[PDB]
Amino acid sequence: AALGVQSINWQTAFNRQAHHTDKFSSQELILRRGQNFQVLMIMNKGLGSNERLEFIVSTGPYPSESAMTKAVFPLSNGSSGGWSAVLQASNGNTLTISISSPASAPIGRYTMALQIFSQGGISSVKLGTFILLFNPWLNVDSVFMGNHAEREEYVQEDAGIIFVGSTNRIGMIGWNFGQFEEDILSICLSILDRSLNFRRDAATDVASRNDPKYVGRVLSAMINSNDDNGVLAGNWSGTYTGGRDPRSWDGSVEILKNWKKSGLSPVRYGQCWVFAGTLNTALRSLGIPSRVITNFNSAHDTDRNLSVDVYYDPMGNPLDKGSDSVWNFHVWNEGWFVRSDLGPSYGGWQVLDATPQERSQGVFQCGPASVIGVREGDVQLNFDMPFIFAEVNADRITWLYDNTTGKQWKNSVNSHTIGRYISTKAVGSNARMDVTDKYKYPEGSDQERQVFQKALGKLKPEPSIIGKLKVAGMLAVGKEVNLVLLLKNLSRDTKTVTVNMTAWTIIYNGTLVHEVWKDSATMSLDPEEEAEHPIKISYAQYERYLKSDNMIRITAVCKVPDESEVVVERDIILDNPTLTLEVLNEARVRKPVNVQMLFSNPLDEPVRDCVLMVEGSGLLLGNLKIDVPTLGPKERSRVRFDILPSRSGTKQLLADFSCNKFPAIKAMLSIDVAE
Ligand SMILES: [Br-]
Ligand SMILES: [Br-]
Ligand SMILES: [Br-]
Ligand SMILES: [Br-]
Ligand SMILES: [Ca+2]
Ligand SMILES: [Cl-]
Ligand SMILES: [Cl-]
Ligand SMILES: [Cl-]
Ligand SMILES: [Cl-]
Repeated sequence: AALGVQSINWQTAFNRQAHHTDKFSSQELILRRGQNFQVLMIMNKGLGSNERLEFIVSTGPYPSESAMTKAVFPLSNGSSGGWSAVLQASNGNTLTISISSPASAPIGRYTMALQIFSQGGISSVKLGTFILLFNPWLNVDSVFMGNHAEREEYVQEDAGIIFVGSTNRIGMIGWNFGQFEEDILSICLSILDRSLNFRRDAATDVASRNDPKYVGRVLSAMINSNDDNGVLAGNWSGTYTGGRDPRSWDGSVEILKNWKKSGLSPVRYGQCWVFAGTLNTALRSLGIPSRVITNFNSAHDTDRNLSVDVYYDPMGNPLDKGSDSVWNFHVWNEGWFVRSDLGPSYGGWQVLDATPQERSQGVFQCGPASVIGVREGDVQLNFDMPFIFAEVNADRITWLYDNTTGKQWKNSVNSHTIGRYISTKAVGSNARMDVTDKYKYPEGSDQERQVFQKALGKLKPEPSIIGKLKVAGMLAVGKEVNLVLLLKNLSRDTKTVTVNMTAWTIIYNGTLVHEVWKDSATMSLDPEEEAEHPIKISYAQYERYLKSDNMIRITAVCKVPDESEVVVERDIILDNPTLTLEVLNEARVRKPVNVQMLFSNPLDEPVRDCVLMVEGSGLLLGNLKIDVPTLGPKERSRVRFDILPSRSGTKQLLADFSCNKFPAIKAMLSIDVAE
């Protein structure tokens, strides 16, 4: 009869391997754009010079030829442009065919069909479906990344490291991107079919999915619950009843899965690193090289003038009016791709921030903004440049405010404090790569103030005493907080110095929680004399209002009879008692390896409602939740559990221990898995 497709061999393993998509847990045919893939078609007969096969690929709810969301191409003897099929061999009934997509094809789920011309007739038949992703390996693809190690880190790595803490002590927390985990790739592709853009106009949305810029920006909006459409609900209040403490999460895996499982209902709760971590997973899964960026002393300039204000009262109390405008640290992402809309000079790292902080075009989205651009004050380019620039270059201005007198007065200005130690995990290790030199020119330099002037212009057309708060003891939850305020007159005389001090528990962003300590004193020092006022806060005094942030704002407003007040400020971090993970034998694939979780309660009282949360791609399947018996005071807890490796190489086991007295204690262990 007429020619017909009897069966088809997609050579999934072969092609996924060549397309660098053989890591995804999915059994589907995952492919990358602008690159060939081979299929074997077993026909019911031989092919004739009179016949003809035409392939039909299409994506989205309105496959359109003129939108690239649909293409029809001839099985040829030579390759053409865009989509194409090439007959490489015809052994009797079976046909070896090479198909290729254009480097600019929309990414997403496609369907394949065949229209056979044979013996004066015509027939069609669906062949199958496949996923087409961005090709960071393809030189002509906007997301191209030439270096092997780099591309392996920013695309193939599913174990991450995010820097947190303060400009006083940079710490890190492990993060499970797990883009290769079950259902993850799929869910992330689902995100694009749930965006405001897609509801507004599905056809145009799908057609724009061939652009990393569009896909980037959309994701920065959909990773957050905001706009009544998104994944993670932010919360910086210190009260997380109804959801989960932002600091307890360990990956993007259970977050994205819960999203789906819950019927697309907001996952609770998240804070900036949670957004960046989850966004990174979505970016990397789709094929956009991405990395997590952490900026210390990050400013949120509510009004474009590259200047944020923070206030205090004469009593040393931090005021709310601007106490969260300068986060101890804020995290975001960077996508790697060219900017055809900006020029050759602005390609490279692009800023993407899914944290609902500033409204953009009426929506809670942010980016992509050229990092090279941000470094040049070319703030008029898209997107959200003014916001991100101030986020790293804004001037910090302190103010004293008297509630009674109503008066308000400027205390000191600082343009070096904001934007410090901008960090990101290093390629191949847990080292800290500092990329400050990428966002701005060295502070205290011509280029600094030049770019800053250029920016502000494009956007907006004698003390006597020295203060210094210092830690004096191992700061830790459960231990008393010992500090010492250092003062010293510099002038030649004996001054009388009044000091108003307070201590508040806060969230890392600056949200004021509650006062846990305060005190006043007066002291007169002789010329060049150095004083030491000890500050002591007991556990009982702060444990009540200390949040998972384990942070306390310490302030000291000092004043001399006829001078200006010297504001001495310092945020501290208390460490959690240690949580340990131990492998008990050599780790090998498909071979069970016993692990131990060890914890010791330092308190005088026991800790209750203990739960152990463990996970790690390649080591475990999903998350492992374990109820831990109440642990008495000064006692130790040993919990054993077996894990079964699935992939070899260096894997990351992450753990979380939570109990009423100690929310979110993290643990991390690199495990080498033998083949
Ligand atoms: Br909203
Ligand atoms: Br909030
Ligand atoms: Br500290
Ligand atoms: Br498992
Ligand atoms: Ca949103
Ligand atoms: Cl290649
Ligand atoms: Cl999947
Ligand atoms: Cl870099
Ligand atoms: Cl690690």
